[PDB]
Amino acid sequence: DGMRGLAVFISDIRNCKSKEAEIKRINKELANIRSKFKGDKALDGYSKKKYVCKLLFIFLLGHDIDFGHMEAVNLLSSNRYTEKQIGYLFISVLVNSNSELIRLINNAIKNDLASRNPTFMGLALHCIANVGSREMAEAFAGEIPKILVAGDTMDSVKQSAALCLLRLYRTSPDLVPMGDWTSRVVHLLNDQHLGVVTAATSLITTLAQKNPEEFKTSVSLAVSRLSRIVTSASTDLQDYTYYFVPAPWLSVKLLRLLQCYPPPEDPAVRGRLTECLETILNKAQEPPKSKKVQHSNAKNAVLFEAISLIIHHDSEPNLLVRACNQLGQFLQHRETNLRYLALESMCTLASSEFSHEAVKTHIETVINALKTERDVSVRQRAVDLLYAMCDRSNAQQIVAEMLSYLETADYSIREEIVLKVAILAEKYAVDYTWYVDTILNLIRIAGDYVSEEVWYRVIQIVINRDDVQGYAAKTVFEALQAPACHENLVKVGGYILGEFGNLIAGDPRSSPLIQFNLLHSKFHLCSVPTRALLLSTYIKFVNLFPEVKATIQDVLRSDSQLKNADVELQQRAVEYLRLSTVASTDILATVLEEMPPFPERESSILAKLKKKKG
Amino acid sequence: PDMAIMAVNSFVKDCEDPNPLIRALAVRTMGCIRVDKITEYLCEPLRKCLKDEDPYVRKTAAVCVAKLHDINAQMVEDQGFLDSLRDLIADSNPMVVANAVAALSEISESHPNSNLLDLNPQNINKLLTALNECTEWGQIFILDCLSNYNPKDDREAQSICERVTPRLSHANSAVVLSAVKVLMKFLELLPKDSDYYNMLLKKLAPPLVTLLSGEPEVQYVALRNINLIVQKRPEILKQEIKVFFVKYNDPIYVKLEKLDIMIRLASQANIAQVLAELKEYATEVDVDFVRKAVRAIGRCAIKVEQSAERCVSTLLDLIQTKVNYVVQEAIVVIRDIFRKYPNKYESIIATLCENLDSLDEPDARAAMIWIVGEYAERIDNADELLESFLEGFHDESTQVQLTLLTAIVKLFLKKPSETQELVQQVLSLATQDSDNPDLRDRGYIYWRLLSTDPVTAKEVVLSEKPLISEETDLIEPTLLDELICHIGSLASVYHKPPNAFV
Amino acid sequence: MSQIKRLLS
Amino acid sequence: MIGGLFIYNHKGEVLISRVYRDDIGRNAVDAFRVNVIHARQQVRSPVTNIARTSFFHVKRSNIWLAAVTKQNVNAAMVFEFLYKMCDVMAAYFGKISEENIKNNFVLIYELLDEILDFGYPQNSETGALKTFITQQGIKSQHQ
Amino acid sequence: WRREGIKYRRNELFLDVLESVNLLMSPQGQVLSAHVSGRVVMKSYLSGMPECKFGMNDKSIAIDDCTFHQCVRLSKFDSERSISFIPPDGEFELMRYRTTKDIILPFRVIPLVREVGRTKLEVKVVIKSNFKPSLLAQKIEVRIPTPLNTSGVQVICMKGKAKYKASENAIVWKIKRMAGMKESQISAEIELLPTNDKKKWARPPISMNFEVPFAPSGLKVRYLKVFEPKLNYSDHDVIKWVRYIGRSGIYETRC
Amino acid sequence: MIRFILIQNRAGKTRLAKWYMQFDDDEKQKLIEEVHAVVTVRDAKHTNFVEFRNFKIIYRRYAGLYFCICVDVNDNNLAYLEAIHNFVEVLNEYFHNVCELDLVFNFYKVYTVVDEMFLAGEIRETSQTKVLKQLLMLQSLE
Amino acid sequence: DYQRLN
Repeated sequence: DGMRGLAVFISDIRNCKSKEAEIKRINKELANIRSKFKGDKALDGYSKKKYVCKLLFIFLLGHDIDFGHMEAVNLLSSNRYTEKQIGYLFISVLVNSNSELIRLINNAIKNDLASRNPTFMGLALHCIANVGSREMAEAFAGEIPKILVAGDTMDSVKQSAALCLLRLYRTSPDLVPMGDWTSRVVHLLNDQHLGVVTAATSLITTLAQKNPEEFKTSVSLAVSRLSRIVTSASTDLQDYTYYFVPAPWLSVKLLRLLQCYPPPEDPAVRGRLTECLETILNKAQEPPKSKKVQHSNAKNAVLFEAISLIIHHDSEPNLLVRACNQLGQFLQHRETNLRYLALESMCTLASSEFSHEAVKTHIETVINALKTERDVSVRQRAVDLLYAMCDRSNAQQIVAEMLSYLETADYSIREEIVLKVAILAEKYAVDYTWYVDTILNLIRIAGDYVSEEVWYRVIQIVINRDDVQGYAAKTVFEALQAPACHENLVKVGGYILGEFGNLIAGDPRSSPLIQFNLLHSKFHLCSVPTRALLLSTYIKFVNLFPEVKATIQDVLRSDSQLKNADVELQQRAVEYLRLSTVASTDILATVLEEMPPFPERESSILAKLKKKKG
Repeated sequence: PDMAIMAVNSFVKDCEDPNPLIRALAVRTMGCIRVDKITEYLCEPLRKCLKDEDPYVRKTAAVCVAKLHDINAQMVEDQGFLDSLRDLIADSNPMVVANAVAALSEISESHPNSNLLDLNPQNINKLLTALNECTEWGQIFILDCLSNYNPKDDREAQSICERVTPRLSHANSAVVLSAVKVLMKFLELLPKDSDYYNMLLKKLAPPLVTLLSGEPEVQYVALRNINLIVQKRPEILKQEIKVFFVKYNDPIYVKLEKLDIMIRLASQANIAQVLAELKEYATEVDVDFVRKAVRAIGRCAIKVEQSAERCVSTLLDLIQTKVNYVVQEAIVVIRDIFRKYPNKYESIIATLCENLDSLDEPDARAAMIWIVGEYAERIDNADELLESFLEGFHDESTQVQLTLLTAIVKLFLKKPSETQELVQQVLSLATQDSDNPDLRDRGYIYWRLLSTDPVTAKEVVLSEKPLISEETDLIEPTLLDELICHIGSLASVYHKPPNAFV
Repeated sequence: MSQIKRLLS
Repeated sequence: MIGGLFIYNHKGEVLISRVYRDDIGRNAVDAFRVNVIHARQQVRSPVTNIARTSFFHVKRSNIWLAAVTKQNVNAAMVFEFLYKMCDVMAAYFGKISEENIKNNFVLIYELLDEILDFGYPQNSETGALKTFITQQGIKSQHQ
Repeated sequence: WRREGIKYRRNELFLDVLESVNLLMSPQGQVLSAHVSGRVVMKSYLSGMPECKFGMNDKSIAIDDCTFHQCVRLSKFDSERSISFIPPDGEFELMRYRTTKDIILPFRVIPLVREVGRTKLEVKVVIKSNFKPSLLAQKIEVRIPTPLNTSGVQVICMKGKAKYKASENAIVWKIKRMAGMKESQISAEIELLPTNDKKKWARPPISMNFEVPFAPSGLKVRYLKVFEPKLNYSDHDVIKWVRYIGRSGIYETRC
Repeated sequence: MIRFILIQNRAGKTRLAKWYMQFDDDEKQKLIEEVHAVVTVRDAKHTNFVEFRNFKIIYRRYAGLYFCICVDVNDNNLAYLEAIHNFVEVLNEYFHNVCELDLVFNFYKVYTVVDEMFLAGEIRETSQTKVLKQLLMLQSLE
Repeated sequence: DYQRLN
């Protein structure tokens, strides 16, 4: 085209040797343009254009512009295309607040939509869609639908107005009612120009999120269009045929739209759809019609969105199975892109009865991936899969592997991983000895990355389940013996031996005295909440084991305990001391009674996973 | 790691050639690539390099011991290299014994509680002769090992202490700190004798002082350690208080630490000039510093009487500013003043209750809540005050919850008639609703206590407290002892055991 | 180094 | 002892790096950039811990010199070493900046091998290691 | 830190100097330990980001320790051309400093203790101003600490208002204004009742509070030249006012 | 929907930025920094899809350039990956042996190409030939 | 109080 001076200017910037060369050169051009704009006459159109485009390039460079908004606005009103183009583009990039400019802009848009030249209409629509201002919604949100339907406006215009209305819906929904257009809009799916279909599809798709009954008519038409697409021959639809594939992006979009609804109300339509879907599955398994990668990428793109529809409906078991085997093949495929995608897709399959058992067949390859992949993002989707497919049978080995992953897994995920294991173990608890163990492994492994909610739960379970209480007592006591011990272990073990230390005080290796003396090795090492707990736990012992009372009372009467700088620690130390000193047998022992069970609630562990994404 | 294995034949031919300088190149590269496959070709080159005519090859080979220890290290050759490194400790050159000590120390981390078992005079006297010669860094490694050693009796401690005593050292930080670690463990030698103890502590003060003349990062390291040294034996640094006054362009981390030290070294005498500093510190620029200062004003009140009135008065002047975080830090420290000086400072409460509307920090809320607890009888509207928090008992810190429980029952034991529904609500929340099993615990404890016998409950909960007494942010004495053993090290910078970083 | 290098083949 | 020495620019790109130990994975270089270089608070301290990984640091003009370890090192010793490192670079190639780092890809790593084997500080001075290190031809006088 | 183009109707500036004079004094009357902490606030309201050169009597002697705002640059190829900086708009803390030498104490306070056995206790405290007789000391408070066993106190003061506070164990003597080189006095009679006879009463010192309109370091602002290249105006155009405020700090005596 | 489209060079110069939802200046600057830091280090071994907050970015290398689209988490990865190529191929036929500098000097033209193929965050036109029909015919007119 | 400055 041209742009007088632009080339020269960009060449000068490249010809710069430094930061200050660049800067001083730019301030030069800015001063030139400002001297010329600021009252240095009225220039001809080409002149205005060439200077505004330079300012635009300056701003895109990263240096800040404080003028030329006036000037861009002028260019909008020209009948030369190139002048309007730079003009519209300028305000599409450098947005201003001023109320006299927003007005002038809007009047300039309106007078372009006023022409029946589709080119000028084009730039106005594109402008609205790319800035999406409230003031532009308030101006045009009425007139946009009218132009989309109703009269014979051009094909290119219908495309822009569809997406334009879509943007206005997103920005200011209170200004897009559900009027008369409803019917005519849907019929756009049956237009000759596929670009109008491509556009309209996406608008209907988003509108159906809050208005499914309103766009219900779309279902039938969406189907018949899609099946007509996958039926057509090699040189049909030549415009919209990408790398030996029929309208890939549109196929995807239509499948997307079908996910905005259940499976179709009528028998005949649902027939056409399932036939069409069986064909899509077949075409993937067929020989590759080209060597070049664009073919396989674009074809698979369609396959995956079809799979998504199959999983959405959760209807036809035949399809659910073929999808499972197909995704199966992709799990070991050489493209990292496809492996990532297959693990992603399979996750949603797993939470479905008809498919659940098919998913499980491949479990070993998934485990292979987790261990082998030398990525992270992929390995993560592999774990996400395991979690999702996990039930009664799997849990045993799935938890073992998740535990082993946690060992080499990065710092940030850990918290999430821990939380996940602690759910699976709790949900699929065959023997609660395995739960207690699993949790205690999570402690010695992560522990830092445990969570309060997690260790809260194991204790709730422990006191609620009865049988495992002795186990807990033994395993806890035995793991407290090991020297490289984590704090949250001391917390769990502290509370547990407080309540159930009596279940292990028979054995001379785990006597009352030995239990207390073990805990007190960790007392000074631990934080305040933990020390507070050990204090509760210490008087619980005084009740349970009169043999040790003397020793515990001397530690409670110690100056460090009674004069303790923290409030709780001194309050507990005194309350528990006065109990043991004064009172009576039965008044002590009613206060320090076996503890009633926890009532049933939601998992705070669940609530925290759900919290972690927002 | 993947690249090297294919041409292992090069690095075995390269360590054998003449020229003593270019024999360490092959020796150090061989140990850095980590494989099982390389153990096939490494055994016999490592044997011959450990006694080399030149000290350069011995220096590097002594390092390659600890390199091999990372990979499949349970061999009859590893039993051979146990010998090969110890005999290298009685070596003529300092750059050889330095590395031998370093490798062996790091290997002692693969511990069966029976590794490099100190052989007393025969082991010790060679180290204390080599320590005088040793290179800048060598001195460090040697001293860090000495910290393992325990003596039996007085002369045993002395004849080691006397040797290290000349350490007002060149490597101003690195050496000196490690030497303090040794000298502070070996400090049980007639708890005060006639002459040696009373002079050892005189000799330990000036090199601690002149540590402050190094760079800012080692100023920090030193001050973290000085914080510990002052806690164990404060008599070392008694009147050196004037050194730890915060100089104006000190980096923030140094400011914070110096301020803490100042507080511990404050006394009945010097308080006048310490406060003079504190008031100024309160007006400064950094928030976290301001906090530690206002906290420290309270800490003075607790540490020294008479300054009681002054400190409280300036703290109230600070509350009057209505700068939120100033008020929150102050109202926290005022709790602890009430605990050291009970029934004296009641009148403040009124002025405090003004501010309660705007306390977002957990510490502050808990402070205020407890204040209402102890002083319920004097505040007519204690009932309604505590009742305000209950609304959001969950979505509130564990510290607050526990304190609220305790405070409410305090009230109820004092005002049982006008309290009924309050305690019922809180004990319900603490019991049925609550998720911290330890909170639920104490819920039941109190419920059961109150509902069994209020004659007894009164005597248990509202028993006359002892006094908190000059502690003022003090560290746990037993933990301190362990931390002292780790003086030069990272644990002394953090004030946590090594068991808090595996 | 060859901003100048062509984007496809 | 020292299981990683990384040197950044002000923007947080990695100018040089040298991992010495198995204990510290490569992602630690990111962990320094994320939580300290681009920390929201510019009011910190020299020594930081994240994921049981300890981070030493000292600045010269706009260049971060950082040390990394999982161990309980003599903390004084690490800073001391970083200082004696900043002493060596001055007598060998003048000013502390990105230009002098890009010149000395060859020098930096050879110095790293002589002063530091497997995390242990060996020995350092301009004289005793002059012909035991090979430099260049003409230095950096510009700025 | 002085962003965009500043615009104001008339270009003026204000300087605030804030000093807290700390002091411990012996009962006889000996200047034994005392320093002044200081800080300089500038509230400059001026158009377009300018340069400033600020000056004062350091080395008419006196200046221990000091620090500046980051805007200041003390070196431009070695030495210093005084303080030299590119000020932010409005209110900011320019510098913070300390001084110990040539001390200038605003008040001298003089106790007289005289006990009658162990029953009665006679007190006479006198205060003197030590600054310009033309100038205006405000918010004077003198706190005389009474013993812990005190039956009752009798007080009269020649200027101001004074009262014995039972709780705070002190006589509080307030004077709303006092000018230089003048004198005033309080006299008090304190009654007692002896119990333990050995905890020898660690006599707390007498404290003073005051605001003064002079800098008790001896520091005074010599000049501050304001320069502006882009625009037209300079140092004769700007109206400059300076204020000295002497906060009390810790001002003890009779120790 | 598309959140934004970036074309960045190895260095960090952002030769095209289309924003499909209004971020702050500071926000944008950071997005530019972030996208760069992630993409530049990743070899052909690594996938073209990377989750990034709770958006996700698709990228592809061509010469020293990086073509990055930012999309919602539910949007089809591969679809967008090949839409990138669809676009680049248009650029090559419109610029005849297209390179980085072609986009610098004809930036104002690049935007015209982008906006034919993408509008308001969604895809507009897939048909390569039809875009070029609207480019060449109706470049001509002043 | 405020006095004027040369």
